[PDB]
Amino acid sequence: ASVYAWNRKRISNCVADYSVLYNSASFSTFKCYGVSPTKLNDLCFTNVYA
Amino acid sequence: GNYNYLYRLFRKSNLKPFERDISTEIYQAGSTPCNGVKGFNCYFPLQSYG
Repeated sequence: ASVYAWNRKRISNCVADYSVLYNSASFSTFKCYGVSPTKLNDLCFTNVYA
Repeated sequence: GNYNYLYRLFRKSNLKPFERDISTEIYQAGSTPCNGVKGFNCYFPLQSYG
């Protein structure tokens, strides 16, 4: 989508494998501002907005 | 900008009490090994206050 109409996907009621997303080398920027990238597979959240 | 004061942003493990780490070895922040060379998910551990 465009940036004025960014698509919001609600991630909920599922188990999320952030290690596959983090170990991918195609991403040129992986910056977190409230959590740690290596502790995403350990913590639990109510829902994720993408 | 006074950039002479630095803190250890990245380390593999927590320190002991009264433990000092001055080792300027590279950190592996991803699955890819760094081999002492900066790159993708390879960051210097010491970053300066702005």
